[PDB]
Amino acid sequence: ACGRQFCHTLMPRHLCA
Amino acid sequence: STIEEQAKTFLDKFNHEAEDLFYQSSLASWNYNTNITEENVQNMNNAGDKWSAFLKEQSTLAQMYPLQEIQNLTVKLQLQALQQNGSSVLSEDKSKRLNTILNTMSTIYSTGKVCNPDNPQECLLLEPGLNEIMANSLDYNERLWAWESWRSEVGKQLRPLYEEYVVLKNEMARANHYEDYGDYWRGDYEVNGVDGYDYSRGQLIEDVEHTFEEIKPLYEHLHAYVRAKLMNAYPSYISPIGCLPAHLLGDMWGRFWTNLYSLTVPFGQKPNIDVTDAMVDQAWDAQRIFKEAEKFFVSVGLPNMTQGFWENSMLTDPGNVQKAVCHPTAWDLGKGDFRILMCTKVTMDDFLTAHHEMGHIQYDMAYAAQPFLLRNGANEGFHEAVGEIMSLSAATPKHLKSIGLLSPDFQEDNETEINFLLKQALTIVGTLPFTYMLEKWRWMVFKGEIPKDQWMKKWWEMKREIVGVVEPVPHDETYCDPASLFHVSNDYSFIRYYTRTLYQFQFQEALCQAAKHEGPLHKCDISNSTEAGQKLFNMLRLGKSEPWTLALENVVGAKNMNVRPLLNYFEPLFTWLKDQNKNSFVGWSTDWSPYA
Ligand SMILES: *CCC(=O)N1CN(C(=O)CC*)CN(C(=O)CC*)C1
Repeated sequence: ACGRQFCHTLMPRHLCA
Repeated sequence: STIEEQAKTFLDKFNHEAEDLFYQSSLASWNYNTNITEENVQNMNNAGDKWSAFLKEQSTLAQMYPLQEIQNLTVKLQLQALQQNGSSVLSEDKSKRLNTILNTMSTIYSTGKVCNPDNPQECLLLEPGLNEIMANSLDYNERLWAWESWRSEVGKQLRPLYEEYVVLKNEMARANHYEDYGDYWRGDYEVNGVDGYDYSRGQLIEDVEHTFEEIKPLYEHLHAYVRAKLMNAYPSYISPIGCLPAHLLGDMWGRFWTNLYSLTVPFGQKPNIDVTDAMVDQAWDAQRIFKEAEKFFVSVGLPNMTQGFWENSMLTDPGNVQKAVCHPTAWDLGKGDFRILMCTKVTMDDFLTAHHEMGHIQYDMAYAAQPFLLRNGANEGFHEAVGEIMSLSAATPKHLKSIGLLSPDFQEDNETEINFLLKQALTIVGTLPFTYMLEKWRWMVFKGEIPKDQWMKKWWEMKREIVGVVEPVPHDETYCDPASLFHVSNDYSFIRYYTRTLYQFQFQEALCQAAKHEGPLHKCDISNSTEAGQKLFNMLRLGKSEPWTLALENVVGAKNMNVRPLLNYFEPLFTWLKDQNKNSFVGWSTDWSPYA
């Protein structure tokens, strides 16, 4: 979705954004 | 200029900007998770919005360069990745509504709170509240309240949004020429136009389905043994030929059975083999835990962590002066900047967790050698698998004796190994049927094989037939039990936990061969094998530059996921489980219900 991930924990989609 | 010369100029200009804008977004995101403030959220949201605005703009402009008219393979792989990262096919209205539904579903799952009938003030968030009950309780009707309330309060709020989400994700996928959203997800594993290493989206269903068949005799025997044991521990409530009630499996869903160890231990007369005591007696702190994880990777030949790693990582809970999100999590921010966020406690679990997370960091550091859009694991299954093989080697008696957490003269007997393997099985083989079925149901929803009027009817039918687990009370189409799990309500694919599980034992076996391991695979510790580290390193640095079929082949010598190394890991337990079940019924009714 985002080119690449800057972490390897799946975070809730609300801080996303 | 040729089209191929205009494409270089476009990528060079894109990567310069991407390097800056991604670092701005990653650093702001880390700062918020380390210190939750209004300023940090504004920064994160803006940095995120700019990154995203830039990436959809640049993905549109990449269509000016027909990939076919590109001799140079690395600029094609990049322009393809950049074409795939675009999101401008869905209508503005539906795109905005889909986001709105993603945020709503995300928020009602994270804000989900249930209150006791026996106590209107006994309101209990999911973490840590309902998870506590669902890990620990031995109280059928208490486990049942937490299970049922969660689904009938939070789940019922999700059913409508999840119907609207399905139709809007299917529109975007088909607009991209994919059969459905599930096909779009199976896209992660697609390799098209590399002679020898090609892999299709339907190939994935068949290989999951084929490997699952081979896993089934082991799950059946684990299931029948775990059941015989749950009978003693719930004597009124469990049929000797029936599925296990969904509320009794050691977590809110039965995703893992780890927390049934205490009820299922093959030899409960053998003492606890947790080295948390030794870590406390030798005064280990978080630095020592991460410093000992660092040494393990150096033993195999990989780099030490960076100065930036030790200077910037947050390895302990900051207190209350600073508020942080305490989920263990490895970060690759860009521009040489690697970090771990972990509220580390002096425990064996956290010691293992650190090797997993530092695994992710080794992967990120190796594929820094690739251009930006290929700084990605070969498929979504790889990172998890690279994590897990680390804890595989670190948890072994051999490794613990070597780092002083286990006495030089620890005596490993069959009872200790069977206890070790039963614990690993509850966690690892337990989750496979769960993981398969859960994705199977979504593949089918998205495909259009399950009508909304039969969503929950088929959900539980598949749970009973594949997972051998039954609901304690009947559920109508007013429920969305799947959305009651984080991955479903937050729009993350789930087959990655199936694939990483087969990839990890394939990896372990190959690396344990390179390290000249001797007997049972489960006893192996790749520590001190520079040969094993080299074999890993070579795949790690590849990132998403090669097909995952090749990447796997480099390390293991085969082009596809294979179940034999997994079955090989647990062969001792399978033999023992079959003997313990020689008088137990093996198999389960798909009709018997606790409410039948
Ligand atoms: C470009 C990546 C991105 O923005 N997100 C994925 N992600 C991570 O890479 C961190 C694990 C989570 N994101 C957040 O920062 C949370 C809003 C979004």
